[PDB]
Order: sequence, then structure tokens, then C-alpha cells
Amino acid sequence: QCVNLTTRTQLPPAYTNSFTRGVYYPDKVFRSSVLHSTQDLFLPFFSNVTWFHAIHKRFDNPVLPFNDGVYFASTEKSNIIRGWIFGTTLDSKTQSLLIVNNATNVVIKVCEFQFCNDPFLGVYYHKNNKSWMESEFRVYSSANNCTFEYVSQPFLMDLEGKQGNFKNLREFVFKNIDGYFKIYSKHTPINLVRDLPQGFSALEPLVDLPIGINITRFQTLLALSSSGWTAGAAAYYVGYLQPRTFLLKYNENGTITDAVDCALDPLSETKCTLKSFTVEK
Amino acid sequence: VNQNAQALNTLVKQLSSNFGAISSVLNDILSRLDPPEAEVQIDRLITGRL
Amino acid sequence: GIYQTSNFRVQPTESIVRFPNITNLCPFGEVFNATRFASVYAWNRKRISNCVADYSVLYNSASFSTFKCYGVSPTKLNDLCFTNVYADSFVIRGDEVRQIAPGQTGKIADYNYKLPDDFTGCVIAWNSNNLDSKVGGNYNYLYRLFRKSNLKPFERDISTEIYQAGSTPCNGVEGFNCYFPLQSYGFQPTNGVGYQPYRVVVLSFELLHAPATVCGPKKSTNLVKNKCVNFNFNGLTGTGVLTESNKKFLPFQQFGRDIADTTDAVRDPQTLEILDITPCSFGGVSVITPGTNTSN
Ligand SMILES: *[C@@H]1O[C@H](CO)[C@@H](O)[C@H](O)[C@H]1NC(C)=O
Repeated sequence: QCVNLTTRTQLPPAYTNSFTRGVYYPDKVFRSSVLHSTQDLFLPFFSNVTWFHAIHKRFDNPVLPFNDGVYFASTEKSNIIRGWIFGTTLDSKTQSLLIVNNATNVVIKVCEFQFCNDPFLGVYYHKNNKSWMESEFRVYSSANNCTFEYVSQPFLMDLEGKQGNFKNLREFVFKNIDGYFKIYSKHTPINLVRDLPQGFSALEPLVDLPIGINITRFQTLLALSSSGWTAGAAAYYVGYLQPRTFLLKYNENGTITDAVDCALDPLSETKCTLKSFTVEK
Repeated sequence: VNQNAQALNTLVKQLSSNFGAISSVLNDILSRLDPPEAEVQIDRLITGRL
Repeated sequence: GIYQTSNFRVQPTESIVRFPNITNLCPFGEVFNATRFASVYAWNRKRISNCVADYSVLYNSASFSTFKCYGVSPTKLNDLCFTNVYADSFVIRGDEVRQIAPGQTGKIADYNYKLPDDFTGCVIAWNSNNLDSKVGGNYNYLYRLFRKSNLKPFERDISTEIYQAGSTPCNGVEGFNCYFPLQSYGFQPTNGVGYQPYRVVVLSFELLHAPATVCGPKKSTNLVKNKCVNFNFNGLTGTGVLTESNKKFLPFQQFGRDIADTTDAVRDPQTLEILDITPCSFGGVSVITPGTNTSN
């Protein structure tokens, strides 16, 4: 089961600026009140992030690459973003990873899946019972051989909410190195309308998995007879990581408070070679 | 004042280099290898620090 | 005058050991006593974690024709703790085991199974002629001959692709010098030594850089504070004075390091609390004397 939904507007890609977002904790070693120079895969400052949006109309879930990492972000209401596929063929000859934060569970699977063109989950709408209920799980039709598996504890997330401006700000960083899949994440409330917030905040690690698959493509699974539907107001942003040295500042609490992108321009480079955040004439 | 502090600082940081050994911590070389092989490693550490 | 002489140092009083709560043993039987080993070009990999290993019984057995370790000593494994362990199993000819060590080249090292140069692990092999080699010859053990180029450590390729050692491209299945790269061994019992089938297992455990899961059997003692003691936290050895701390380790953190790369805080592996580490006292010793011509 899955349907080809097509009723929606067509638009060109939109680009935006990633001011100072996408910095995380590179290791599990405590450090406090110190400046430490670290080399790793970060999202460069003042970079060009792609913008996709599902509003009222607009529903675009295209195949996007996965090269050397991904900084995903979502400004959202009503918990519409829920799922992620990852794979290299997506077509039944190689294993693929699935993450689903569905209404009841948090499911993680590494299976020999077979998806179709328009995989998605969907909840009906306010049919006089004061609740939106999951009725749509048309993602895959075949599952042959699946090694890892995990179902977390059961729960129930919200499926309602009406406001003109989003307040849910989710950041995620996804990495796949040494056959290990690493997920860093962070939640924040902000008063934003249609763009990316301006500020600074670090991403605590959330998960490691010893998966060991080869990923080159991914695709979001968004929340919605065969056509005609309503979109939750939501925008989501994509950027790509690169190998770039940083200079990180830990305060008394060992809390990363500032970073210097050490090849952005000459002034930043001199700050690195002196190991300070202030330079004198 | 500054010059003295700086010199002393770099002296302290040179304790975290390998100089070609397997590790910069002496107790990991002792608690991982047996003597006849641990000597070949401890020797590089000694040369660098001296 | 006043002359400087030997230094002094407070000496440790006693020793401490803290280890996790692991009870179940490791599935070594599932590896060394398996019915069936895969071919070299499709070697099998099993992941061992969350148990209490005992490498002594492996080392004390005489069944093993070669038991060589490359980054550790086989005696010490029993008091080291690891984050994860890997077991690679396959079967090879009796004389190619020499090529499996790190850094060398040859047929296998170039086409089938490459070990990194900074390898830390142990290689085990023993001849299993009678168990799998038969008078007819269990010829499903087949290895690759020709490849596009050398493959990097811990790589693997499974394919039916045909190779063209010749200059001209070759299509279909076969042709002139169009070779099927896989070739079967000549394993049968009356064959002499050096062509017998040997079984090989490789352990590629990791070291002392993350929360550990596999420890040896060392039982934990109590905890003592405010005294020079010798501590051993999950293979982290040292000497000093333990203390109650105020540093607020976040849940994913486990250590605290110094500018000279020395741990100065730690988290107890059983009761999850944060302890400061401070080294014992030291200093010089000066002797003040009038001349010996005046008094002693
Ligand atoms: C470890 O075992 C001891 C019993 O010896 C128990 O008191 C303690 O709570 C256990 N800790 C964990 C983390 O299981």
C-alpha cells in the first residue's frame, strides 16, 4: 500500500543563511574554564542552507544526498516531522535504516526494506472527536532480512495545536563514521516566523548505534481518499558538514558558550594563532 | 612576568606528546605491555622529555 | 651553608579496585565451536559485548597452532577492560597465515582481508584438516584471485563480476582470458602439510577511550577517601587522594582531563558519583649546617 499524491504547488529551491548554528560536544570528557582547539566535521559559519516547507499546497519530500553528515533543523508546530529513511539503494538489494517517532513508540529498524515513490505517515483531522488519530503508514511493502531492531517504551505525543508562528525548534546532527551512526540533538522554544533563528547554542549527544551500513541518500517522512489533504505549517532546513578546525570556549560549568570558525577570514585565523577571543593593535 | 609564565606553560604542555610511541601516558604502556617490549617505547618517551 | 639533598614523598597506604556489575560470560563457544566457517572472501564478523571474558583458558589451551598478539601481551588481557570486541572468522590455506599479520602484502593481504597498520588485537589459528576437508574435498571454500586494485583494511566485496586480465573488454559470462575471479582450494586429506585447511579467528578489540563494557574477572573492593591510595578504575591506574567533588558532570561525561593529559576527576562505575583526584605531597629537603670543623 502506497499512493502517488500530486496535488500541490511547484516552486524553485530557496536558500538561507546559517548564522552560528551547528556546534556540538565533540567528546565525553569534562572540561571547564578553558579554550580548546578541536578538529572535526562541523557546519561552517555563515553558510548557505537549503529550505523546504510544508504549508497548508506545499508538500515536498524529495530524495536528498547524505555526504559526510547532515545538519537538519525544523521549525514546527503540532509535531508533523516524525520519520527518517536512510539508505544507499532504497530498493531491496541493500539494507536500509528506518527511524520513526510514531505516536505510540519510538521504533528503530535496520531491515532489507522495500519502499515506494511516496512513502509517508498520516493522521486524520479533527473529525469531531477532539483528536487526530494515526491512520496512515504507507512507507514500505517488503521486509526480508533485518538485523538490528529496537522499540522504545510506549507513549503518546500531541497531534494538535494551532498558532500562526512556530515555537518548536528541533536541531539534529547526523553522522555515520566507523560503522557507527551518531545522533546529536537539541530542543528550543523561540519566537520566529519564517527563517532560521539568530543566536548560539550547543547540541548534546543523544544516541550512538553500532549499525555499520553505507548511506548515500536519505528522505524525510512527514505527517499528512487517495488525494486531497491538509498540511501542517512547518519549515525544515538542510545543511552539510565539512572538516574544519574550531576554537571552543568552556566556561566554569564546562558549557560551550562561544566558538571561532578558524578559516572564515583573516581576523578569525589570527584569533586562532593567538588562542584568544580579543586581539590588540 | 609574561615571558616567564609563557615559557613555563609550554614546558608543561610538552608532556602530552607521543614522540612516536604508542601513547603519551606512561602507565598505559606499563599496564599493557610486558617488559622487553615496553622498553622500546619508554625509551622514545625519555628522549623527547629530556 | 645550606645544601639541597634528596626529595621526599608520602607513600600510598593501600589499593582500591572498582569494576562494573557484569555477570554473564561471553559466547566464545559460538565462535570456536561453530559447525561451519565461511570462505575467506566472505569472512564472518560477530560482535561481542556486555559479558565477562576469560582469555586465560584460550591462552592455556594447546589446540592452537598460532596465538600471537600485536598491541598487548597475552598475559595482561585478564586485567584490562574494553569497550567492544569483534571476532572475524574464516578458513585459509596452511601457509598463507603468515600474510595475515599487519603490514605485509601478497595474495590474501591484497585481495581478501587487510589489517590496518595500527592494529591492536590477537590472531589465532589452528589446522582443521579432518573436520572439513574430505576425500572428495569440500570445495565451497574458494578465494578471490584478481581484483581491480588493493582493498583497504576491514573491507569486503561480494560479487559475481567477471574480470578481464586482457586488454580488450569482455562481455557475457566468459571468453578469452575473461576470468571468474573466484577459485576453489584443493582441500583433500591426503594432501601434504602446507595445503591443509586452517581455521583463523581475529580479535580486534578497542582500548581505553570510552565507557567500557567487557572486563576481566577482577572483583571490586570498597572505597576509601582522604588517604594516598592506589586506584584502578576500569583499567585506569593511578595513585593519589580521592575526594568529594563539586564538578557537575553531565550524564554522558565520564572523565575530566588536565592540560598535561592527566585525569583529575572520575565517576565511580557502581555508585554514580564524582570524585576528585589530587596527588600526594612532595618537596625538597635542605640540610643546614655549620662547618664540620665546628660541630657535627
Ligand atoms: C552493582 O552491584 C551492587 C551490588 O554489589 C549494587 O549495590 C549496585 O547498585 C550495582 N550497580 C549497578 C549500576 O547496577
